[PDB]
Amino acid sequence: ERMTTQDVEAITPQTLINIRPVVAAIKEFFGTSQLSQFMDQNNPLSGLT
Amino acid sequence: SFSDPRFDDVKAPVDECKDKDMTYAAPLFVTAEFINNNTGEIKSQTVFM
Amino acid sequence: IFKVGDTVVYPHHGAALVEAIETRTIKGEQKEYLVLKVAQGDLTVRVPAENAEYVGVRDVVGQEGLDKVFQVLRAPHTEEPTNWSRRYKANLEKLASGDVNKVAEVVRDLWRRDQERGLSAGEKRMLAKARQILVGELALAESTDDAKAETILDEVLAA
Repeated sequence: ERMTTQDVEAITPQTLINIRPVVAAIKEFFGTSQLSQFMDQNNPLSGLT
Repeated sequence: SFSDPRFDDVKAPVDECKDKDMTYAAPLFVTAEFINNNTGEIKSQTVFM
Repeated sequence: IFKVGDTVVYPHHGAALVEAIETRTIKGEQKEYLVLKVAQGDLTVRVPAENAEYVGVRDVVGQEGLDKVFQVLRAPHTEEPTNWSRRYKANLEKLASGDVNKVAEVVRDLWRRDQERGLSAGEKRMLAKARQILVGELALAESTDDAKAETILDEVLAA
């Protein structure tokens, strides 16, 4: 998107890169996911299980 | 272009994270590189990812 | 033209340093690809020697340009109509052009304005951004301190 809308010979990858969807994707995966569960630890066998 | 995925240190120890409810993590530094084909440069920043 | 360690001004990032010249190649010709690095954006930029004036990278402005922008100062009588949005677009186009005298004229126009009225949010951001890059340019033109150039400002900013 901003490869064209921004001006030429003034931009920099600091201006190009927005890290917010990536860090939002990571935070969304470690939370609120089917696969990310609590560590079921009432005993270390259930931890290892 | 991107290059060099490197990690930093962690921002807090484990027990301090678990007490003060901060997530245990470490930052990402990625060496990006922008090239204009029309005139020819490299733009090597170290992006905090 | 250029040598090692030259304090050289790069559009639009201002003054900077060169470290060396890579003799890397394309199509087997090892051109004089100079490496240039800044302290503002904290990055390194490889530059070929040929397109230096094409991109407009440029040696530092001397006391002649310092006296030129001081001659620009204390002569702010200019007319802008009610289309101050067109004024914002106009000096935005200025800031895109990056001429030193024009950047000086616009920051002294905004000094005239907040000296009279006060500006809006993006207007003050415009003033602060163009002011900081202009004063960085001046403070490395004289090769002195940033705050020392800021002391020069208040005695040349409408004094």
